[PDB]
Amino acid sequence: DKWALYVIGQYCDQSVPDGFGGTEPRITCNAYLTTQRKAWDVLSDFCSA
Amino acid sequence: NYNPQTRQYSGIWDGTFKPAYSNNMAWCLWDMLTHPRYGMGKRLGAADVDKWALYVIGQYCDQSVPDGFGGTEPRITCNAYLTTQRKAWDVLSDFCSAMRCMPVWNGQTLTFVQDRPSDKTWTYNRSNVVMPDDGAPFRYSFSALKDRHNAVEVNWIDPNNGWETATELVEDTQAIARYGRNVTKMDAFGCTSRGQAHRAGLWLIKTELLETQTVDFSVGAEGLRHVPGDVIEICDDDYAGISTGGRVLAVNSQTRTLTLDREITLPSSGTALISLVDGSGNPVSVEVQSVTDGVKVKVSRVPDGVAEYSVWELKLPTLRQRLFRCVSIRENDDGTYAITAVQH
Amino acid sequence: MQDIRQETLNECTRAEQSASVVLWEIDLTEVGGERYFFCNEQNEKGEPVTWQGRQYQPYPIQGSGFELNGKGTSTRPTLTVSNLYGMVTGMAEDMQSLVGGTVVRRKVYARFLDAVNFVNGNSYADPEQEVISRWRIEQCSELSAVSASFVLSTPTETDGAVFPGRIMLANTCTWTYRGDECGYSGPAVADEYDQPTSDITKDKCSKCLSGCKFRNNVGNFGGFLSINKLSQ
Amino acid sequence: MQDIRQETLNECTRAEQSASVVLWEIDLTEVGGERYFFCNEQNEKGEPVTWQGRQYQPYPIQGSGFELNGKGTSTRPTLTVSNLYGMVTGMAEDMQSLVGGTVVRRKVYARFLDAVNFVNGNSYADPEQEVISRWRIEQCSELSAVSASFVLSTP
Amino acid sequence: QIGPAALKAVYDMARKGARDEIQTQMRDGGLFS
Amino acid sequence: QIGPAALKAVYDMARKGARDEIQTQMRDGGLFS
Amino acid sequence: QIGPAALKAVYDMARKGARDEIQTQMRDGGLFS
Amino acid sequence: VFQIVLGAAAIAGSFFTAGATLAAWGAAIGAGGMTGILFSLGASMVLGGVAQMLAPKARTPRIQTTD
Amino acid sequence: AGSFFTAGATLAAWGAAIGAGGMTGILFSLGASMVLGGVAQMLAPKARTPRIQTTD
Amino acid sequence: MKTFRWKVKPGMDVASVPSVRKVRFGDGYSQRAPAGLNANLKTYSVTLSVPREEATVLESFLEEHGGWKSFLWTPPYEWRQIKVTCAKWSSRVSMLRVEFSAEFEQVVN
Amino acid sequence: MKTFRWKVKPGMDVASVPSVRKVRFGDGYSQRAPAGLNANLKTYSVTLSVPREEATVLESFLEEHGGWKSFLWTPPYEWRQIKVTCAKWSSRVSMLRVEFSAEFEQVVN
Amino acid sequence: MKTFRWKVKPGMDVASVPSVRKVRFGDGYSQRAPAGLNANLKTYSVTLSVPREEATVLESFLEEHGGWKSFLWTPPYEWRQIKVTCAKWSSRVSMLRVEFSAEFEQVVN
Amino acid sequence: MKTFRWKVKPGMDVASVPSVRKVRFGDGYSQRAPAGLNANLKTYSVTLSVPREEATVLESFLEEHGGWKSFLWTPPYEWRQIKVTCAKWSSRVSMLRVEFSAEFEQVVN
Ligand code: SF4
Repeated sequence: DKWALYVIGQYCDQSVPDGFGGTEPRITCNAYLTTQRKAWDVLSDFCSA
Repeated sequence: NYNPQTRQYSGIWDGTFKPAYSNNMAWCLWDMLTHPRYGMGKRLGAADVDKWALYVIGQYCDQSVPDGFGGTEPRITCNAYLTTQRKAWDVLSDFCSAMRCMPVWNGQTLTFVQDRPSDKTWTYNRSNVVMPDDGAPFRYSFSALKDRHNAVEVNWIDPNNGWETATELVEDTQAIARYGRNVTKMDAFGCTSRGQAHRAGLWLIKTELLETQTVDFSVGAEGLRHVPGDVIEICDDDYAGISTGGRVLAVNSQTRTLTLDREITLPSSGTALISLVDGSGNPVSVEVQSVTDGVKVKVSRVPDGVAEYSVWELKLPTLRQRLFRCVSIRENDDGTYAITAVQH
Repeated sequence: MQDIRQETLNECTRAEQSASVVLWEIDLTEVGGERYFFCNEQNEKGEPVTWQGRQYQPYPIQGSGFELNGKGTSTRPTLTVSNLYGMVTGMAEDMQSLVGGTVVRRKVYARFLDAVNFVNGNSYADPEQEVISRWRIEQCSELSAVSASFVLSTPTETDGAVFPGRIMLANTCTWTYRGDECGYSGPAVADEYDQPTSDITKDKCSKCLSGCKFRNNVGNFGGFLSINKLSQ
Repeated sequence: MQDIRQETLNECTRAEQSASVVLWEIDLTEVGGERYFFCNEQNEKGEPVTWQGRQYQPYPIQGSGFELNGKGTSTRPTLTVSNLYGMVTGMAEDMQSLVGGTVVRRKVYARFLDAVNFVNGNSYADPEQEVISRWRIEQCSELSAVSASFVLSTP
Repeated sequence: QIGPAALKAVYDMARKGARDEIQTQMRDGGLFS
Repeated sequence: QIGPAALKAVYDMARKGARDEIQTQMRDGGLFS
Repeated sequence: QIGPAALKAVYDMARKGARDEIQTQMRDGGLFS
Repeated sequence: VFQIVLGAAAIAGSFFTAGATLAAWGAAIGAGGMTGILFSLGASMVLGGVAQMLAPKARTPRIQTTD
Repeated sequence: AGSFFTAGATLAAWGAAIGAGGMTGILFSLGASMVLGGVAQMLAPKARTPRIQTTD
Repeated sequence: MKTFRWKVKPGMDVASVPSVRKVRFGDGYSQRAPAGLNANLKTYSVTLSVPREEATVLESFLEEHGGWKSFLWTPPYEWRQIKVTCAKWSSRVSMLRVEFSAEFEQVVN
Repeated sequence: MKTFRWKVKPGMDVASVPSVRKVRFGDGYSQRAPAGLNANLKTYSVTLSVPREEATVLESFLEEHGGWKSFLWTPPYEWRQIKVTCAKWSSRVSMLRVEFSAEFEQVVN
Repeated sequence: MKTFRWKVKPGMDVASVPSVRKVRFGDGYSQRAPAGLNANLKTYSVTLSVPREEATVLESFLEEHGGWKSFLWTPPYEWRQIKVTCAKWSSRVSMLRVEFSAEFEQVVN
Repeated sequence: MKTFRWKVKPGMDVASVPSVRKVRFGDGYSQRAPAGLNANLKTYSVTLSVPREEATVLESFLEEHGGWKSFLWTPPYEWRQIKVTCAKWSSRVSMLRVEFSAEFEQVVN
């Protein structure tokens, strides 16, 4: 479902207090996956972030 | 009678082992199983392990096969260096997976069943097997879609670059166009030659692609003739649209003819064969000449002492054998045996 | 909520409703077969049920285990069908046990069925009233002289997959021959054993460096031809 | 296939066959005991069953779980015996609960039994018709005032 | 139904169900038994 | 009680019991299933 | 038989069977439960 | 009279437990001579793959991040 | 282990009464289950050890 | 000895219940197949009334076969000789006569 | 052979028991549906009485179909010919007559 | 049609067995609650005797409803019109009359 | 005490029920074996009628053996002395007599 991911990305792009004084996007990437794990593990990590 | 340097056998064995250095993995397994000092010789001991099965296994492993670089190479070889202490089952399973055999307690000795092209031992039709309340004398099952692997990464150890783990990728691009792409990793236990690792991976892929279905066909009192790994034929008259098995009702030796249940149809071309049972359990096979109505079958020769209500089977030129190898036999505290088998 | 029409939602709340007919479709076109259409019942005229102008042939078929749960294991439904007269058997020996095919299930209220199904016709006939679900055949769990049971799975089913999948190897190409990454479009050169051939039906790559050189494709070689010495 | 004689194979395929007797032997000689021979039945003359010249004494005994499977867990049969009159109890307190002994099981068609077993004799008596299987005692799983169950295992 | 015979059947069905559940939990989500 | 319908109920109760036992063994002492 | 007590007995038998199967799978081949 | 021998369609929904109707067996709850609930090992033995029923699938050491 | 002694007591009087609210059935004596790991496990908790690391 | 040669009382039951393969899910389409080749082998609930002297002979005949060892019999129903097997044959020993209640299931082998 | 010609004497049982989908809500409310698509099939508890010489013909007719297969029959209930299958046909023999008790199940096929 | 307009025989059973919530452990203190709002919907074991000609009309009425589709009925018990549902309605077809045995369970919707 | 001296009036039931090993093959074929080695034992459904004074003696005799143990008895069926055990012996008291019902099971022991 691409529309569900569209709404999810819209939610993750919302600005929230940074905690230092400014603002910050709600949820972000910057992972570097090097080891080979099962696809369920990576999917669950993404869906838990 | 075995010369390890040339990997040749003289004649019949008779036993009587000899202390010579060899790379034969069957006898490396034999040493692992029956050594009193560091192996399992204190427990277990000799005369509990089938030495003849290991003899045939070592003969199979000594056969020459294409090297892949241009020459020839022994089929399966040792050169493992076991340093860590693992459970005996782990080492036994690695030994029995390096050379494709399964260890099973025969009943008097621990035998090994090796996946080899074998001839049929017995034939079972729907009149020779137990009928449950549902009309399913034979139940068939299939391996799942994701359990048919078409890509394997075999980890062998290269002695040329450096004694390190080299990964060899085996694939079957035809099956990748049918069952997605199911990839696995595997460790070749004794492999130090690229050919052996590729052969092991290819054996895994080919077994997953060719051998697909399994059967449960619990039989009567004859099941005490069966050991696991026995190859048998299943003449299921429901799997095929025709009838090719039954029981003999009457035998007329003079003017040789037979009476059977059901009705038999001759093929358009070729000579059909009928397999009867002699007067001493020998299952000879003879040739049919003509069939009247559908019951009176005239054969080339009536075997001696063919008794009434004995099992007969029909072999046609355009019918596949449908062989199955046994993997489990269970006594049912009834006189019946529950047999599981897989395609051959 | 599911996107279902207002007529079905109106029928769901009624005290006395029509029978719910489940229609099945087996789609083996992606695995080299045909499409079969089944319904557990005939109609009042002793004919196969006609839905949206398509006939669904009568055949004993029943599905179970259909549910939508995100937590835990992926749901694996089951589909039991009649194997009398050796019909499914004929599919198992022709389609590699039907594995990899698609199963489409439609729930339709009988009041919305096509007017041809009923003797007196259907004034409320509506071909747009259906609930559709798609699954895949994972394993023919049992096949006997009586019946056949199939395990179904969601098309996603991240069971045997890994991520990332591309593996770093030497002396072996991981690309697919004449694929996008391989990017080869030349004539027949050799087979998988490097023996030269002008036969297009016998043209395959050995996936070794020599096989790539045969096609002058070493630039697009999928292996890494130095890593074998740094791993010592 | 198992190496069994042609007479047993001929008998196995008959429509009407004889009773399949199962004779048990418990060998504790390797663990410092004796050998005890048992059969679940007497014979037609009310005597212990004589097989190959050896008397197998009547005693309630029954084995189950016997199978030949290579894949998965090694098969562990079970053997239930009568503990009335405290006989097995006496064996448990003298042989460390029989642990480590051997159990030999013979399947014999009753038609091949010794002629002494039957009043009218046995013309087809054949002492070489038997199917033998050896197992080891692993644990006396239950011992009560009524029965006693032993776990068996491959050697 | 006599209890002595039915109890063994229930035990064997329970063993089969336990094996099936264990094999099910070794799938992706599950519990890995 | 007809056997065909009761066997499914026994199998499903066995499945539930197996799941409960597995979850119980994942506790401290237990067996970690 | 009455359904309540029969269902409870089936549940305990299923639990026992599950525990036995778990302890069986921890042997050599098995599944290690 | 019969041996039921449960398969896979029976356990996956009671659609074919009544296919054999289990009438005379259930009325006789079984027997001491013969046992029910055979539970054919067809699909259970093949879960890991056909190649698992012929070879024991040698194991490999755990992957360590030290290397 | 086989319905050999379920009919040894024949279970007839209990089965005909399916049980009771006062008393429970299926007691399942824990004799052989508690002794599977060994007698020394019923008295001590069998202290654990770290996993062997190849880095060492 | 291989032929039941006694006479049965008037009222005897003949049950058939043939064996067929049935496929029907719920109350939808149904498919029926003849299953095996020897579909129905019937069952005769035979009853006899014999003097106390011949009860010993009848019981000896029934006991020697002992469940197995089918014997030849011509039922008064179709008058065709068949092969049958008996398994219960209860008896009741009145003051002057004894009644036998036996079940004959016909076989093929 | 297609048609059943024998006649039923005493008064039979004509059982309908249609299959419905029923859901019971809370305070007395419910929800009902006809489950299937083509009515209920209905079954007849039929019983014949025949001379001892014609019982063989009746058994041959009932055994030819052998549980499966259907024959035409016009019940003396609605006088509309229907297709039926018989699967038990118990029979009791007597001195001069044979009494059959059978269950005819109507089938669409 | 929506009203049962036939007459029932004298002997008719009316069962009530209302639905309540019971909490009682062992034989100690017990608590009872009325559970739902439409407590008891009763059940009437109706028997009818009709000539063979009108049995067709009676079965057509009972079959068109087909388990669902409750119909209006005034029992001779409290003389209050209610809505009832039938699910079995077996029948016996004698030489001159037919006896219907049906169960009418009253509903709300 | 070894021998049973009382006499059985009404006509008992002598049930044999031999134990056989039976395997049912497919299209009508089978395989049968006698299972055991020494015949079938047979059981007698015996009833005594005794005066109210001798009932105590009969009870003492049947209670001394107490379910286990065997006593000699010559049944009025074959007139061959056999060893039997009794395990229930229900008894109904009356004004002047007592009626015992019991099941005597023959034992090799
Ligand atoms: S080796 Fe070269 S030609 Fe062959 S598949 Fe790889 S990229 Fe293509």
